[PDB]
Amino acid sequence: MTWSGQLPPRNYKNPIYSCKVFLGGVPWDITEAGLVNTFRVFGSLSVEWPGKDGKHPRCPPKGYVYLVFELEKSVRSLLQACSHDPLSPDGLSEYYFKMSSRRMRCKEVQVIPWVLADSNFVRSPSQRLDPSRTVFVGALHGMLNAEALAAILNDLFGGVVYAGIDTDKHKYPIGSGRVTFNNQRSYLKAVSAAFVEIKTTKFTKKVQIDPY
Repeated sequence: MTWSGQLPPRNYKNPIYSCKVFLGGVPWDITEAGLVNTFRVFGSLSVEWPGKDGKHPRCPPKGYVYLVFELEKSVRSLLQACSHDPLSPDGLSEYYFKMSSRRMRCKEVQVIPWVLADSNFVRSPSQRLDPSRTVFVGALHGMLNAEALAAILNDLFGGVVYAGIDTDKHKYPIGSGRVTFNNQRSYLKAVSAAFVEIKTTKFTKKVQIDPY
């Protein structure tokens, strides 16, 4: 099946944070521990980039880095002590900050952290995960947040109780999950549909499903 009926995938509730944050905008930063010594001013912080076991730590990506630290307080602190804009970018939400000091160049960096609204959603918080009544989800959008996951799963059958995407320790998969139901209508219809398409004007995606 296919439609254009999506719910705004850019108007989520931003409750709290639960996984790492993606960062980029530093095409000249020689050492990522510099960014750590400018951000750890607010608390416990750490950093990760591929290749810290290489020939020197001055070999981080051409302009990218990832951050991992205190799951909640430091996360909201950075985002709420720097610059933010809602939907004025005219396409998505974004955060920005600036750690330059006319030492050689000056440019701002752009942040997008992992929110609990990217990990799961419920149609009823007063319910639970039912005994072995859940099917696998994959090949979905590289975010497929709780607004898009709630839109596709209520449109297909309206019989839902819980849905989410699986995470591991700081691997930021956002691409493999499961969905739980309290009705049978969702089990044989999700398996018979196996794939549906989003055909909006400036946003198009698909989500796949497999039996349990």
